[PDB]
Amino acid sequence: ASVYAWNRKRISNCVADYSVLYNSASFSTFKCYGVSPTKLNDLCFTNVYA
Amino acid sequence: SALGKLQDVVNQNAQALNTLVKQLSSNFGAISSVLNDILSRLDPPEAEV
Repeated sequence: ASVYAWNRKRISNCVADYSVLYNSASFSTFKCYGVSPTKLNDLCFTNVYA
Repeated sequence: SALGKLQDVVNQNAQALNTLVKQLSSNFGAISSVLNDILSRLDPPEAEV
């Protein structure tokens, strides 16, 4: 959906796999703020939102 | 209350030590006050700042 009612997916009780996310080259802009692009497979987040 | 001069020095030293310890709970403008978090969440080129 466009930016008027932007969807919000609350992911929980999972095992994230950002390693296959930032190593697919199917993205044009991958900028991480607060955290580094890598070093995300060694962290355990409380609540993530897509 | 007679031994007040001897207790004041101990109290001042304890307050100085407690303040020096509590000064480690501050970020001083950073994102966290723990070096481990900064080093495990940021890359070396961006964590030195």
